[PDB]
Amino acid sequence: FQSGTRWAVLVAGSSGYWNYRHQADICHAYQLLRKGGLKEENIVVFMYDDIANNYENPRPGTIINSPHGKDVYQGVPKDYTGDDVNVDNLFAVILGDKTAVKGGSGKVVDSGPNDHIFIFYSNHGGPGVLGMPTSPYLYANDLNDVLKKKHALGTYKSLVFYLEACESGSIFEGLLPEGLNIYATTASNAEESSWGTYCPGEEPSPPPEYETCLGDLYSVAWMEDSGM
Amino acid sequence: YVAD
Amino acid sequence: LQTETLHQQYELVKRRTAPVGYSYGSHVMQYGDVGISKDNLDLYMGTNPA
Repeated sequence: FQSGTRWAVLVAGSSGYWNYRHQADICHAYQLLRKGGLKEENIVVFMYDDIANNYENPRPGTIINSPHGKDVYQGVPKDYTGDDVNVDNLFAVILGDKTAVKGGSGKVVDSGPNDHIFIFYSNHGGPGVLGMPTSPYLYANDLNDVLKKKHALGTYKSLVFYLEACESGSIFEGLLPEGLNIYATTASNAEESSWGTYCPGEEPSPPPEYETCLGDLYSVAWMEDSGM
Repeated sequence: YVAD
Repeated sequence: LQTETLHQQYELVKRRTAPVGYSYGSHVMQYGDVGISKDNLDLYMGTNPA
């Protein structure tokens, strides 16, 4: 049996009620990983945190990631929220460097060489770029550089990256080398959209008055699969 | 559907 | 009850996300060290004994 520690970094790259789904994706991922036995101290959550009590939310204080889903917001730690959701903090977290963090909980992936790491990002994207709710945006070269650095630190056995965004293939295609012990998958290729799901007017639809999608198809595809 |  | 690998989840996710009837959809990709995908999901996401 695996004797290493399992870590995760969960990142919603957007803000605003219309982007409900990205923070819902991340909260769902948090609950799933906790149910799997990952410890709270090893799961680092980035979310702007403007959804659960958004005035447009039909169910104040809750977030759901499927039409009949349970609340997934309760229990999610507020590691990096609001303007603490930024690239410098994300990189400090991935590299396990508490002294490079600015604002937020200070939780980082201070991992060892026999540990596993799971990173899940959900948001908006375009060719070569991922959204953040603060300046600057998360650029493909910068993200791949920080993964290379982490590999140079040697502080994991293997790392898995799941990525939800438009043109998300562009973030790794021809940029992520073999030999880093990193496996990544993306919702889309480098030239096409990725899609929300559980959207008004579509089947199945969110409850009345949500007027926003509850999740993203690639994201709920893996999370609902892991559940069953 | 909304795109990302 | 069965073991699931990263590769098996990738295939399942790819299938659900793919366009059908040439409407919407997207094409799930994989990158990096694909050999890793033989790993059991439990190595990354744990096990909910359920």
